[PDB]
Amino acid sequence: KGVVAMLPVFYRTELLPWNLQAEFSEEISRRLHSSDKLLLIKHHASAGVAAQFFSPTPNISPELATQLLPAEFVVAAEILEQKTTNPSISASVRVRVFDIRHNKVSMIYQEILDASQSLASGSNDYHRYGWRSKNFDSTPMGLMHQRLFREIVARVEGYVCAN
Ligand code: NA
Repeated sequence: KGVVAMLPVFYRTELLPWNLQAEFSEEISRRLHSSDKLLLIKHHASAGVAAQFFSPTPNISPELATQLLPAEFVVAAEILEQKTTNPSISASVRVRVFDIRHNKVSMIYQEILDASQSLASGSNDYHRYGWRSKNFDSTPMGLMHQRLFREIVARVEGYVCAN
């Protein structure tokens, strides 16, 4: 199994009763944990150590990655946007994976993944049916999120295991 560290999800910016970054961090973390392809470590990386992996052009010395050891790979997912507009709700995430083996830091995967769902597909009462509630996964946002989280982890698994 590839040994991975997940950074808190990055989101640069509210009518939602929960924090989108917190949902995305937990839901991706739960799926990397459940993956039998990936061993998800617990780390305590500082704000600045995590943040460097989200710089558009990263510059990360080996010294600046040691807080993520003993992971071999660092998963850095950024929410670029979640928006509405057959009006729909959509979200876009930039996924990066870095290889931090061998006292080096290299970005081995970068891709923008996205998902969209018709707002008519279910209820948009995100206070009655918000994240964690039973029926969130039946709302347009929850359906969209579920597919996106599944794709994010499938891609991470593929690129980690390829390497
Ligand atoms: Na796992």
